[PDB]
Amino acid sequence: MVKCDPRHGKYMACCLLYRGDVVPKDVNAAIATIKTKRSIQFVDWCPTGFKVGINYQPPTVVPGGDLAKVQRAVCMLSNTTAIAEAWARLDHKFDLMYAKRAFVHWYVGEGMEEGEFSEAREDMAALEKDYEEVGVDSVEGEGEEEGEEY
Amino acid sequence: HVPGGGSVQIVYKPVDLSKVTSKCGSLGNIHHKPGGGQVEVKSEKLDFK
Repeated sequence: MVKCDPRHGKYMACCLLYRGDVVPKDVNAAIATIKTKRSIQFVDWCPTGFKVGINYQPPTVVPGGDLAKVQRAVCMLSNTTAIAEAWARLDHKFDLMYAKRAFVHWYVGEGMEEGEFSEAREDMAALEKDYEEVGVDSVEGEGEEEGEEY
Repeated sequence: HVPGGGSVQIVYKPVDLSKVTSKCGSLGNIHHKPGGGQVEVKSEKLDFK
């Protein structure tokens, strides 16, 4: 439900909120396949990776509603370097529009200083770099292993 | 008189990521700690003196 492809990043973590008619041993097997299923890759420093909750109650029905009746349901919530695609997109869009200072004056008439906008970009620049710092696998072979790129 | 306007300047400015600085705990390490003591010190050979 956010339109970045999750396969670009690796997962820092997943939470899965399961509902209604759920047997825990079916959650076990599933997450044991997913934790070895090779399309789902996790960061090198979260070998645990997961948080469940199992609720007895399913979702309910709605009059004139848009979603239908299920005996069981799942929300997932997930954090992954994949969302950096958006940081890169503000980094793109600001470097288009603010580079020519278009629409700045409406902000400046309304209690901003151009100095805060400048700061908030630099915090964003630091944040995509903070996102790029965490996703990478751990320092290994440095100084000791033969070269791989030629 | 010479008509056709004087001159007007564009609003355009260069861009940079300011060599920005943050915290990193992971960057402060490259090596793992050595292991604990795997060796017995209590054992005795039971010689009758």
